[PDB]
Amino acid sequence: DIQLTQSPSSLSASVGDRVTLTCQASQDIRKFLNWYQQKPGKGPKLLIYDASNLQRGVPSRFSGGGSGTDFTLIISSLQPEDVGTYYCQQYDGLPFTFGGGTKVVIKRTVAAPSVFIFPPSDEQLKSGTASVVCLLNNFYPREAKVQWKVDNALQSGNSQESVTEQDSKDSTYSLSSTLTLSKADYEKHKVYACEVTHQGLSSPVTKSFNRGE
Amino acid sequence: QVQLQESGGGLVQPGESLRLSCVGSGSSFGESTLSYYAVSWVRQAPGKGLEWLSIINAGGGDIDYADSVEGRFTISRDNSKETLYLQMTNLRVEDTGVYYCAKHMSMQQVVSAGWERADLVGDAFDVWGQGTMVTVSSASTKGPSVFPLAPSSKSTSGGTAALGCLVKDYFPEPVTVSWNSGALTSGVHTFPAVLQSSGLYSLSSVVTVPSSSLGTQTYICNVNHKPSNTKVDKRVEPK
Amino acid sequence: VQSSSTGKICNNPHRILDGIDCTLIDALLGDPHCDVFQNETWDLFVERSKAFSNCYPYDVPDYASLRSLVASSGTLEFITEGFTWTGVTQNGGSNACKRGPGSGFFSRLNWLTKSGSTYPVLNVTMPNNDNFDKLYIWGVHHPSTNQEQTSLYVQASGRVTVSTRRSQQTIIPNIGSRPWVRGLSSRISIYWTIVKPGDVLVINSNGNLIAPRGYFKMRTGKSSIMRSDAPIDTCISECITPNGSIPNDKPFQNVNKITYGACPKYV
Ligand SMILES: *[C@@H]1O[C@H](CO)[C@@H](O)[C@H](O)[C@H]1NC(C)=O
Ligand SMILES: [Zn+2]
Ligand SMILES: [Zn+2]
Ligand SMILES: [Zn+2]
Repeated sequence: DIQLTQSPSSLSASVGDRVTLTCQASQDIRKFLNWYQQKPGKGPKLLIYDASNLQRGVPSRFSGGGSGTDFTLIISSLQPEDVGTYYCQQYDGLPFTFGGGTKVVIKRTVAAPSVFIFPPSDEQLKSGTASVVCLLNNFYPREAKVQWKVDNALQSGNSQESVTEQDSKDSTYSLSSTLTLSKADYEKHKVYACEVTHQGLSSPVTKSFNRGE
Repeated sequence: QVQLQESGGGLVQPGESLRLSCVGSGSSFGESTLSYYAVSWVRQAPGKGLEWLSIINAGGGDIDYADSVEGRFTISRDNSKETLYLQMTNLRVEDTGVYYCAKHMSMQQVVSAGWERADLVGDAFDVWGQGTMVTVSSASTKGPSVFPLAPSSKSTSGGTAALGCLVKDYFPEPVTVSWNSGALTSGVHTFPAVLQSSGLYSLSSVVTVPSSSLGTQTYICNVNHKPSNTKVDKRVEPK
Repeated sequence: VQSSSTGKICNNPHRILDGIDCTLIDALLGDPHCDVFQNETWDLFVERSKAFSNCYPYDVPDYASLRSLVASSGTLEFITEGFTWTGVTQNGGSNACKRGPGSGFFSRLNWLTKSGSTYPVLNVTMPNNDNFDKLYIWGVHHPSTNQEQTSLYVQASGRVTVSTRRSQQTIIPNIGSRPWVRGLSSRISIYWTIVKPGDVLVINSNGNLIAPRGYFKMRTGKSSIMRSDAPIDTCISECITPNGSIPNDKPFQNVNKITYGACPKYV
């Protein structure tokens, strides 16, 4: 099997930067190499076929080069809509193989999240479980710390975070943290608090509520 | 251009079988349809890259398989229906993922002229389907409970209010969420599902709407979880 | 007057080649079930009524002339030449002409089609620097539909022009249906060109060319061809008719007006 190794594994860059992705083959594959782009939740799309040919309809800022074992995909001026994963793929010989992919990420100005908290609904408690949700909206960079506090006691091991893919239009992220505990435990305590720390905030932001208010 | 659409995906136990289908429509140069082309199956495990599985030539010959599925999977096609099939048997947990069918660009046969390329080119995949999700698990399907995430007074941050739907405890993937039947899309975020310790998925969808809207307008979230034939429309209102 | 025959063609002294299921033209082009006849020679080629074609359906304008001149040449010696066909796909084949289990084509012809999204104007030359005549066999594909035409050749109308320094033939393909034969309503037409020593072949096409792979060496001599269903026996006779061999001790004969060798005169 011919192995394709892509670098870097992951890259952050600013709008307008000239970006270079590399694909290395373990053996001479001549020019039988194609590059694809895949956006989150979508199927791949051909960008470059046979090492250097730009597919019909693909923007001209994309170009391809190389031969033998060494190939490059170049984006002359990175756009926010370019976020996603790029794969190289080889068809010199069966089995056909793909590179492990390179993920592209946009850098933009800092933007502080707006924070909201939601208590468990009445329908859900009626069924023995309590979910408390914290939402961080439209922020950058992705790194954020979300800390749960129950009756002012620092919580751990009972929450899960999920993060959206970087937005194709404004390059921000959104995040949700869900604190899950049994109805019994939820009814024990009174004050529920989500405390958020982030580079765009001068100091930690806290959102809270009192159970049954 | 030719377009592809896979179907047949679903949840199955390890050891069981499953047949995926892929239907071609549209047409390319010279009104060529899918039966003029070689086609491959390619899959993508959750969070992973792409793995080529199998190729078949326009006329049904020159078949090959990756070692990882050779002897278990069988590729075939019915050109009268412009349809491709992948018959999977003896499925295992690590076969879980999204399966795509994908057309190779070089013309391989023209039936009306009795012509066939001497060689199988197998060049670039110029058209891909949307993919079909396959889950191989011992666990049984379970449909989601849908709960409102209700906006409250003092919840304002920026100049906006937030509300949402919590879609909890379902298996397998995936569930779709829209708002007001797709009429509301600005400011919608649907988060990736997270696997809970229970082995079931949970997901949230939220939307930010001007604070003035709350009592005045209506906000409804529509959740689909085809695997259990679940279709819920839950109304989100202030507490 | 010799009025009788044994009913058998004697295999001596003349070299008889029994065509069995093949006509001479099918042997020339390289119909797969006929490739046994590759590079063969004969004094007399014998065509059987049971012969049949089993490759891409074709016709030969002036069939009678090509058949006659090859039969007279008495050999199928073929010499491959290194034609270069830049920017097209070679070795097209068909399930109308299987060679073993897969699709195939006449062995002596080369079905060219587009490469990628184009079929350029082909323009190739092959000089004759030998001291014998070369016979080139080439062809033209006539598609049954416009969809077919463009799928194969890109150009909406093709053209094949083959010339030497003093002759030229230009053929324009004709799109449309002919009667269905072995599943196919399209056709190939076969043409030929002789190139003398010091002359040169030029082939210029922007579609529908079925290219030659090389040439047949032309000879002159006593060779010919005959239609007959008589079996071929081990025995000796100078005179051969389609009815069988006949003695040539008598000055006249009444067996058949078609004869080969030292034969009495037909009356
Ligand atoms: C075809 O090739 C010949 C020989 O090289 C040359 O004389 C002639 O100019 C060429 N014709 C075209 C159309 O290029
Ligand atoms: Zn292997
Ligand atoms: Zn407490
Ligand atoms: Zn938002």
